[PDB]
Amino acid sequence: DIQMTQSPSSLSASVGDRVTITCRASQSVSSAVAWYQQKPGKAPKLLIYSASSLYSGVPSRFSGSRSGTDFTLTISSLQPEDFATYYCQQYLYYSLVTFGQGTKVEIAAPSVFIFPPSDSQLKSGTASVVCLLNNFYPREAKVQWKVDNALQSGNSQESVTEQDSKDSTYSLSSTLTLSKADYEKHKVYACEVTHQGLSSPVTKSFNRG
Amino acid sequence: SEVQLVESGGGLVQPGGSLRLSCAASGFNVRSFSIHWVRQAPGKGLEWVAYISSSSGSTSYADSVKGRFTISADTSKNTAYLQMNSLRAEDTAVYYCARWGYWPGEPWWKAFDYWGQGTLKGPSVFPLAPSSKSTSGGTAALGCLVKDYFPEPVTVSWNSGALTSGVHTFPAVLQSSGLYSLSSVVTVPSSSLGTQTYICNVNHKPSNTKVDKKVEPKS
Amino acid sequence: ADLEDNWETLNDNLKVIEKADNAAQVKDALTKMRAAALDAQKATPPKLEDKSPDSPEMKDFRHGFDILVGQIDDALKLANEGKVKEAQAAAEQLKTTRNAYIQDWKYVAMVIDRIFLWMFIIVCLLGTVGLFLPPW
Repeated sequence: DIQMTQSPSSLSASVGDRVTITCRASQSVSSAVAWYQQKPGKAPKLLIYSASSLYSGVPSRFSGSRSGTDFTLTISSLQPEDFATYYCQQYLYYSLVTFGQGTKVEIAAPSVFIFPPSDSQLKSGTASVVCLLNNFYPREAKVQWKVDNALQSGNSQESVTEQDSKDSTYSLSSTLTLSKADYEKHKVYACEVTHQGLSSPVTKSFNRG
Repeated sequence: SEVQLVESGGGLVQPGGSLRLSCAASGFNVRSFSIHWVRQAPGKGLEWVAYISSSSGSTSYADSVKGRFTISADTSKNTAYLQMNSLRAEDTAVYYCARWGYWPGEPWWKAFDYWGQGTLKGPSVFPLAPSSKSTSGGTAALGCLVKDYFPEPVTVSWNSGALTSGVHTFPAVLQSSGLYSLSSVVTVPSSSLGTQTYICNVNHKPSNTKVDKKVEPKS
Repeated sequence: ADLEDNWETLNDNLKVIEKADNAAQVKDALTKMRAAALDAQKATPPKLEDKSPDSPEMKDFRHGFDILVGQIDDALKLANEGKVKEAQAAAEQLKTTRNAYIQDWKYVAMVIDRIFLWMFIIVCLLGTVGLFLPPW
């Protein structure tokens, strides 16, 4: 087919600044590139049809440019209402329509909290304890569960979201799942966080009962 | 005055089975417009499924869906019917129906632009209480945990859509049993904990489950 | 781009689809035939260089390439069907539609005019030297 090489897959850049998005087609397409802003989860919208022309109802800070094989979406004043997973896309013939892989722009120690399991969870036979890290940047961290000064391995999971709509940060949930017998044989539950922006690895604890 | 396109029929296919999707196109005709169908596999970019040209009935399937997919349309009440046989969990996607005009003209150059609202064992949701050692007039965290649902995902809302400030929902991580689970948290000022109640509302559409659960601080 | 550079891809891709083997050999050369056709449609022929965009022949140029992509459009959806016959048999009208836009005698009577002035000035100068030179 006619593949479409996005550059980049994601980027991270400032408020108001000029941001370039390039795409190179893999063989000759005449003028048929459409560029799409893709918001988190809603209806997608068309920015650029016929590779340089604005859609009827799109702001004129964005523009497009064809130059042979090079197709480039230019963002002059990238406002805070403008971050997305952007798309070059060919529209040569209806059965050979290919997209781009996307261009993902998004527009301080993170607060920590702990969350014990409830009694209706404890009646079912499972014990799920949550350590939560909000509003941190960048993505690297060290979250460690401490059960009566002992280290665990392989029985916890982590979940990391996308960068935000306002301030491009991260949020993390570390979930430790155990049985009810392993919850009742021990008493102290703590989660500790090591991070670059925080001066000390913070430990937050609770006791059973 | 607007062209609008409504996507429906979303649910579960029994494993191995078939299902028919419906797109109702309100406001405009279908006999002078090709109608395409495009999905989004989640966490990824974009990936086109199939099309039908309703000027002659004719359709083109991708190399993923040849032998397995069959589209027709009704031109009376402006509807599109897409036939899905022997599916997979990489079909578990956001499905949109789409418009395209015909050659010649500027409406050929008008691409895909009318993109719809999209279609996609039952879960258990458990409340996540703030601690009693929170600071007076500061910042407290609360939430709800959804687990054990086939298939992925759930949709989580707060106070029937009245709260959009400070929400953080998460992508789900697969457990050892083949099951999915996530958590959803809200940061709040601590002075409104004894005045305003906070209810998580979780929907899981193939299991047809609606669940509301309130959260309170512990004592 | 250029008009005749697109016909440098449109000529050699037109003669390959006629007796070809498989359905992708129709389909790869038809993607070369469509994508060069729209870029030539944006262009300007050189004998009609000095006019307006809304001239009556320039629209008749620009709807005259709608016929050719529309007669690309006959053999497009048959080439999804795997028919080795019906692709090339419906694409025999492409050579007639290259004939209708050939848009050249008034330029070529400058080119044959100018080379004889650099041929007869050789003979008229060296002919007089070819007479008078052994007596002097």
